[PDB]
Amino acid sequence: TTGTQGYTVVKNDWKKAVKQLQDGLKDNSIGKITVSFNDGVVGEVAPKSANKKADRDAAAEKLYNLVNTQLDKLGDGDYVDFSVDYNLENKIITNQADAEAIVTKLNSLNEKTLIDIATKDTFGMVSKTQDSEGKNVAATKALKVKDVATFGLKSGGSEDTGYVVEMKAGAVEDKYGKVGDSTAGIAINLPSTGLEYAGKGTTIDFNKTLKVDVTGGSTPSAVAVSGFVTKDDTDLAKSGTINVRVIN
Repeated sequence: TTGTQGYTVVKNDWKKAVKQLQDGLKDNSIGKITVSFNDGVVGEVAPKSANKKADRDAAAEKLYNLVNTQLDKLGDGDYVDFSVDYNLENKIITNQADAEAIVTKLNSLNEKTLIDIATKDTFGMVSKTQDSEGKNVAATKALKVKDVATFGLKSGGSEDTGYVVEMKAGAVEDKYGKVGDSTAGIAINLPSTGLEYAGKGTTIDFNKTLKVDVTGGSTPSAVAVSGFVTKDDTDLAKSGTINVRVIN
């Protein structure tokens, strides 16, 4: 069947499996777990309201007690099935600290140079106001990360709802060109998408994030700086249902 993900783990390793089905509830990736004994359904676990930390925690602890004992002495040739309905798009960052750390990692890129001050031979940042002769002038500063964007938590984040890391485009007057050139430099396209990071089973790819892209090679036509670019955490499909069977 299209989209069946199977996992099967040993009795001696259940403590950790349940743990991580718990964290999946607590961080909001798991919407529902149907649990079965050999294999007649015993019950379903789910937060009564999913936008609430208390409920997610209650649901996790509910999952423990439900299977705690049955697995603790899982008979020979027996099993407990977890039909895990999940959607990684709902996964959230639960503690502010973990969000703040991402912000600070971003701020640790602030002084990084994206594009050099222009020369007469080499494209770079030129001022936006041409000299008296109508020729571009070098800029006062290089284009640095901190000129392109500012970093922080989106307002109104909570343990309930999750914390979001946000970048706000800066404003750049300076342009992209060669010093001494008659033609005005071109404007830097700043990040206008990828402005937020909320987890969602991804992580920020810092090789592709806040990256400059110049197009046109010998004859530049556009310059852009990317916002957040992320990569997936696992090989898991983004949403669906995995069966996790526990046997001995």
